[PDB]
Amino acid sequence: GLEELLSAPPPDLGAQRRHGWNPKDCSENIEVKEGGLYFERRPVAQSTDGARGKRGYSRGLHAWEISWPLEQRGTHAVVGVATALAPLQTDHYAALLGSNSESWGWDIGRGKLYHQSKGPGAPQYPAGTQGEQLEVPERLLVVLDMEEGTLGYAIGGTYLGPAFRGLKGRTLYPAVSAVWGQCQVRIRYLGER
Amino acid sequence: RGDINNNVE
Repeated sequence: GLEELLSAPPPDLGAQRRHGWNPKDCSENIEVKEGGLYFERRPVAQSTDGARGKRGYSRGLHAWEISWPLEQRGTHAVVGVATALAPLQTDHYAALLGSNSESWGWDIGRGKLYHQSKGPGAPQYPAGTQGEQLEVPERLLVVLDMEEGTLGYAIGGTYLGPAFRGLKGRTLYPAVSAVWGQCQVRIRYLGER
Repeated sequence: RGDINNNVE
């Protein structure tokens, strides 16, 4: 149902606010704007800072668009999901999303996948690519299939395959982790099938 | 006094 989901009328701003960033579930260094549509990270030194969406998904196929300007990524820009227990702030620059049992992320600068990972040993996504041969553009789609229990991504039309599996049974929230002063990251929920 | 990652210095 992904083709259909992506072809349907885009959710209006009220829907986007309902599924957008949660001012009550983000780093103390993040400011959520326009009722959830985007956030801005304050320029705190030696800090990685995350946000969760307001809604957690345990069933169905969900998709949302992340907008993350290329000049506002810095050393560690990670896009993915989290349980409600994943830490959203740490006092150093790192791939915080995906550093534990509670979170799954794609490093949109390096191409690596993180789950229970400190970085070393992380695989590349899409399969068989090298990070330095790709550039993740400003807009990417995040595709969470909680019927199959997969997370994957789509770019400029197009689904890149499952990145993570084994997610069925959990309740998972849109998430990112960021290190860049003043970065502005939009989440646009596209809906559920 | 000036950090990487566009953070305070």
